[PDB]
Amino acid sequence: YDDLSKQAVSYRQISLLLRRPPGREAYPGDVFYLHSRLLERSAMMSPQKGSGSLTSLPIVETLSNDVTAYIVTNVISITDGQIYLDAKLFTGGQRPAVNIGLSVSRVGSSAQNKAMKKVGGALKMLMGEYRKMAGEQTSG
Amino acid sequence: KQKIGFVHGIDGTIATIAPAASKVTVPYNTVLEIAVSATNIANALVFNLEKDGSIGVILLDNISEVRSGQDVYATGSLLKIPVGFHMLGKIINPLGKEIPTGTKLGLVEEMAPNIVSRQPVNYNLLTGYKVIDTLIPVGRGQRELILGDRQTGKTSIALSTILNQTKVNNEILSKNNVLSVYVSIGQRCSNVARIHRLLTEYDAMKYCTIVAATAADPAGLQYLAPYAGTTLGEEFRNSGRHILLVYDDLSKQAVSYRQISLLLRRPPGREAYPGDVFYLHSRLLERSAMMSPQKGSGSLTSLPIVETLSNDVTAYIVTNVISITDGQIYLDAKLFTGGQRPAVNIGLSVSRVGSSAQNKAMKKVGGALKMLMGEYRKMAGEQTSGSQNVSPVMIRGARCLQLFNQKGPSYFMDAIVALYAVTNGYMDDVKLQYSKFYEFLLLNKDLPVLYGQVNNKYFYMYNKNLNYFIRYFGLNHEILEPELKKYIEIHTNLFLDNYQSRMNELKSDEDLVQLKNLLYACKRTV
Amino acid sequence: AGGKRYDLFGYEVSVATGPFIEEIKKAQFYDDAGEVIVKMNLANTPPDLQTYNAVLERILNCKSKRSQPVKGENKFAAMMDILEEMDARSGIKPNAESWGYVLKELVQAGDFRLGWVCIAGMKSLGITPDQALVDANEANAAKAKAAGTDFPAYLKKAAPESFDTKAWGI
Amino acid sequence: GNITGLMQLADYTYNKTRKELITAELLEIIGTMTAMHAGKKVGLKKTEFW
Amino acid sequence: DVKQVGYVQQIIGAVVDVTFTDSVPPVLTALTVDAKETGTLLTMEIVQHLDTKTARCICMSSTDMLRLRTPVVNTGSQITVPVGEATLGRIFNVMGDAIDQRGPVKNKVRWPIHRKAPTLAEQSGKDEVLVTGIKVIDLILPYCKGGKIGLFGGAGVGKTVIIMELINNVAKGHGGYSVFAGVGERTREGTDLYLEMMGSKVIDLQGDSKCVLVYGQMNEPPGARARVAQTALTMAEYFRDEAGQDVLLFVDNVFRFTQANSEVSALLGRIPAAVGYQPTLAEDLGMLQERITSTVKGSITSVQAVYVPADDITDPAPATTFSHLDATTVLSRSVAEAGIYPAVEPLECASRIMDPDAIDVNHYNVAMDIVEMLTKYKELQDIIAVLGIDELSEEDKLIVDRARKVAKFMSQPFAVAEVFTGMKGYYVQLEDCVSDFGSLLMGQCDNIPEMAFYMVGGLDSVKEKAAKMAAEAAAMRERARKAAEAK
Amino acid sequence: DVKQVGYVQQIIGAVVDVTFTDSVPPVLTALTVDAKETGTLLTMEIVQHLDTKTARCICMSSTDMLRLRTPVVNTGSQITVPVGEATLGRIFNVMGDAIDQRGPVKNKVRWP
Ligand SMILES: Nc1ncnc2c1ncn2[C@@H]1O[C@H](COP(=O)(O)OP(=O)(O)OP(=O)(O)O)[C@@H](O)[C@H]1O
Ligand SMILES: Nc1ncnc2c1ncn2[C@@H]1O[C@H](COP(=O)(O)OP(=O)(O)OP(=O)(O)O)[C@@H](O)[C@H]1O
Ligand SMILES: [Mg+2]
Ligand SMILES: [Mg+2]
Repeated sequence: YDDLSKQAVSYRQISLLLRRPPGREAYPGDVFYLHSRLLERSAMMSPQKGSGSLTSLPIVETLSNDVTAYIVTNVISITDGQIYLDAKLFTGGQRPAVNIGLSVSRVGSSAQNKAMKKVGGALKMLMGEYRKMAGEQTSG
Repeated sequence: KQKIGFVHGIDGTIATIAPAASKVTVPYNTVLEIAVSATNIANALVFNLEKDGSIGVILLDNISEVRSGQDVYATGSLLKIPVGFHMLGKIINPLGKEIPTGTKLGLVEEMAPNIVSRQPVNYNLLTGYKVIDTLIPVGRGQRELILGDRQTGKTSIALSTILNQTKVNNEILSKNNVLSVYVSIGQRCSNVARIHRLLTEYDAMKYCTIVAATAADPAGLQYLAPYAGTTLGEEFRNSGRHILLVYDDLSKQAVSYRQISLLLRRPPGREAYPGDVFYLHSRLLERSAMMSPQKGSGSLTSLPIVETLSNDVTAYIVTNVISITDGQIYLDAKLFTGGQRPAVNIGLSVSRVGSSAQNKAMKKVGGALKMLMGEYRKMAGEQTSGSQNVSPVMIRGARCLQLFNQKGPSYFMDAIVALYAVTNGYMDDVKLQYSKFYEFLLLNKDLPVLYGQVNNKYFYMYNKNLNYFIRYFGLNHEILEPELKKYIEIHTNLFLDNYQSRMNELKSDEDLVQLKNLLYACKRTV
Repeated sequence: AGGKRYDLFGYEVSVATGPFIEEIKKAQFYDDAGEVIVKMNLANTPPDLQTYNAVLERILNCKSKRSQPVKGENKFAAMMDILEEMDARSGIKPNAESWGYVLKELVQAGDFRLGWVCIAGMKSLGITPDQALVDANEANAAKAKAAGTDFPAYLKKAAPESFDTKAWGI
Repeated sequence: GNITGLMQLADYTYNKTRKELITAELLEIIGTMTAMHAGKKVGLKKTEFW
Repeated sequence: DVKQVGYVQQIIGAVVDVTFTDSVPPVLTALTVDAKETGTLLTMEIVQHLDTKTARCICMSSTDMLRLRTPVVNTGSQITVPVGEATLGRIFNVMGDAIDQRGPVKNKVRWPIHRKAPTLAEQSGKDEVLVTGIKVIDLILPYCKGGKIGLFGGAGVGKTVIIMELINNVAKGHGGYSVFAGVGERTREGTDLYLEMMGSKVIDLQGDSKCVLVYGQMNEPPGARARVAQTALTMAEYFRDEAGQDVLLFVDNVFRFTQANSEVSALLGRIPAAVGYQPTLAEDLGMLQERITSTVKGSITSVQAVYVPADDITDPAPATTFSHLDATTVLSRSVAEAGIYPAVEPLECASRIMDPDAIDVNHYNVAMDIVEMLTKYKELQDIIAVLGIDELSEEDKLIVDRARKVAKFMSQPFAVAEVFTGMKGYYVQLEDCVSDFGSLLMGQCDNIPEMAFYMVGGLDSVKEKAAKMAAEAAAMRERARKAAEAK
Repeated sequence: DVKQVGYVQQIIGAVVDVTFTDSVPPVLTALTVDAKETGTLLTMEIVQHLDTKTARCICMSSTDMLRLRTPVVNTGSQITVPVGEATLGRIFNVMGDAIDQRGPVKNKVRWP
């Protein structure tokens, strides 16, 4: 789902022209229930239902690297994890500009592979330790 | 006569009219005459005609004396006001009523001239201040904004600009005069009276007029006053003449229209404003223009004033008006508190058009001082007290900011010759505090004529008709340059010998206090 | 008048100026001649050098700017602001006749140091002055030098050796 | 001196953002009240006209 | 046939309601009243329906002296404006009427102002760099032929000057018909542009003109500011489709188009969104933007300016406008206050063609390293503003002394701003633009001081200015030596 | 000559609306209702006309125990306050009713 902010501006346009009452940031208020209806339909189906699936990677634009906007918080509330891309790091060289401090995944080892469990469990420790030291301009 | 209807209801400035039984058509943006009393008649403007026959109206007069059962009459014409030469030398209600002290009707709402009716400005406009006439020039037609915090010297620049024109307009023909108008939106009636008395004292009133919309006046009338001043200006614009116009201030015009909007429950926007305050100001400031020779080559220059908050040009109204005006003059409260007056910041100030209008004699001096101050701004900040330096840049800068320290309007001839010395290094040996006395002794007094040295042929100061030669040939011409250098070298030598010696020799406290008294007096009179 | 003049925008103008020059010459107050020029630019009949010279003649010959007097009026600042209008606004440059009227004005007004500036300006522009006028200029200069009227008196008044706001006249 | 120069700007932008967020919440509330006024209907106003 | 007639019902601002007896025409149909009553001609497009036997409609000219029982006439079509070669070298109003007082436009056909955008099958995005000669615009955000450009900047930052420099570089040597939409900007600027072009023979009336001008300025009402952009897009889409020719589209600017639509929605009574913009902002902006595309028939190279009130990027109108463009150029105020001009913020700016597939690898890697160096300089500003350069590591202060050099070199003078900087304008070629940054990046030129990079073009001009400054400084030292010996 | 009388029609906080049968008085005109109803004297100044016979009036005291459609006397003018030498050494509220308990005030004239 390419930008859902433009689908929230569209839903606001619809509701306001249909003379619904506004709310926070002029949204009608139930845009949380809107994206909830959209995103809770994602699931890993039971083997009784074929063991099918549908993954979802919605995208939301951000303004000045804030996670305090209405729709942003309403979608972080819904989605499991998040891939936060920091403009300070895109501009600072690294690509993909993933910010690991703000990007997590609420599934973990159960999703990834047997060969990836043993590597990810080492890289999590390694990056947690490098996060504490990498602030130092390398002297030694 | 007409009896179109009657006042249904009132909410402060805004009102609503209900039609009569025999409903009759009334046009749009028309003035209505409300029969307040047996003789008194209010005045109020239509702004919307509704389905039910109801009419929204903005009231302008006798709002305390309007009621509901009163009748309403229609004029069938736009909101108009008188205009002409007879209106000069008077202070008026924006509705034409004269305010006492101790035929041709023009339309208040009108479209601006198109690009073909307009022209790039060609002749300058002297504000009497050396910062402006040197580095931030002003053409006849170039509208320019004045920014700064409260009580900073914004109104005083306009007043000194008006007072400067009186010395010239009497001399030159009347076609090349600059008449003037001063609208005061929300200002105190006391200050308006003091301005009236000032112009009356200096006799600038014959070439000026004032529009008074005080803070106690209604919001529709404060909204209407600048349109009325511009309407008085457009007659002299379209009649070939030149004319100045001032707005004190647009921020309070926007506040009055904000009152009217919020009382009409119009949807607000950024900083409480409706959203059409940009159109509101563009209607006003596009009526300023340098007309084309196809239309008479007249003019309407506009110097609006706008109040900042804590030195913040990022305000919505401030940037809306910078998005309209042809320039910017920024007065700083930091400098106004730090003695420099006028407190113009040359970095944040600019004149986008006035280079074409600046006379070459003043263009070259302005170029030299612009480069000098571009260097001074950098050499003054890079050291940040790390180590002082003795250099001609910092020297001439400190000797020039003292000349920029001013109190009233200066003559153009006086404005140049003080700056020429700084640009060419003649004002390097003299001290900080004796620059205003040096200037006063250069211009009003004449040391060569005093001390007998009359080797100079023509170049002196007592006449002041040499201005119109310097302004046409330029000081760097071959005939004016040597006499100029000789007069200045003599003045420097006589100053350094006679005066500065005695000054540095003065040690008595009463003498030094009397001398600081003299230097402050010279700072005022210069 | 085979030549055709044009505006900055490229539009056409009309050189037919005679009926306006006649209204200038018939005037007896030299501000009405500028009122004529105001009524003349509106007719898209921009002025010519032959019109500016009529204006200078009219300023020189008229007794006053207006039926009622005016404080600070100079017949020179008009006759030189109109030449700044000539050179800067309109591009035209004055001629020997124009500077001739200017020099006659300075001779009538009695100023001689500025008359000498006008002489040196003529010579810098290749214009030849009138010897009948430069002789009167040097005569007035000699008279003022003899009678001490070459400068005012308040300049030659001895300055206060002691510093005082009321002694310096401020 | 530098810390003070930053502190005044920080206080200024802090109060700016405070006042703008207050104005914004106000205009939200007034927008909602206005939308509700639009949602409510007009009555009949039946009376003798003769 | 007979023309339909309707009668006015109510007036609230520029918005008007009209009662049509028989039936109501479709939306966007134009409706004309004779100039006998109002005094001037007045065409009025339908925008929405309220109920049957009623239509709401916006006016173009002013509603002054408009009454409640005036006969309105159905034209039977949208607002049509002329097209063809007769529209070349001519200035146009919102209605398509010429205002330059020259003569009657010799049109053959008139097209409506509202039009559906091209289809995805018709669209063809070819990526080709547009060498402007401006040095920040080349390195950081290289423009694309047939693409879109956005100059996002407040009042007094230099977007109009960037526009003038781009016109003087591209349009004169473009060989294709250009269009210039003035939408709520200075009539001063429109006058100066018309005169700069009648003097550069771009609007040569006795010959071939390569330009079309359309001007609804700030004096004009919002009904015009809201419908002058469409008239310019009509003029440009005719040359894109019919002529099948590449064109340029300079719009100055769309933020006042947005303001006009907001000022209109206020009169219409629609419930507003956040900070006070119109609810239909995203739709109106997409209907404007997606018409500007490069099909198989031709190409439109747009340059839209945008205004940012109170210097706010989080403003929803620019925030939406970023996603619709190919090259964003975000200007700043603190950069202009710091003497740098053009006041570009390369850290906030961005481009789409900035990939090695389109631009060469060296230009890519250099721009990436410059942006990284400046991101580090920005992170070190938080220290430098507080403590000083003396409290930084040697590596850190070297990065600072080099990023300052890059920032001063990014400044340069333009031929348009010669009045202000007092210097002639330079035209830096791309190959000489890349080698200079590469030398300043690899430390190939560090002996040169910081100020030799301020307001110059080309490393040759740098070394000239550095020689000049060394000469002047030495002459000042001999001068002070002689003044001391004589003293 | 007689004096005008109106009738209350709604009370919302300090705001009160007063229907009349004649020309509505001007704005800021004072409207008094006797102290027998509320328990204390009560004055309300007209602020905002709603129609040809309604008059919104802001209230300066507590409007508690004020019934509906009570009679309300128009003062004929706005709030007349005392003025003079007798005013000195005293305290007065907005309506000029002394609250310092120190007897009446012996004034000659009473200005709006
Ligand atoms: N150049 C100056 N030199 C000395 N004093 C000045 C100067 N300019 C202004 N002042 C003084 O500042 C005070 C206020 O000036 P002014 O009336 O110009 O303020 P303002 O810009 O109109 O602000 P406001 O209109 O909000 O009062 C006056 O006492 C005036 O004498
Ligand atoms: N390259 C430049 N060199 C020198 N000065 C510049 C340059 N660009 C802009 N300026 C200055 O910035 C000021 C405003 O320029 P400009 O007319 O472009 O404003 P703008 O960007 O058009 O904003 P607005 O359209 O709101 O006026 C002027 O004083 C101009 O001289
Ligand atoms: Mg003031
Ligand atoms: Mg501009």
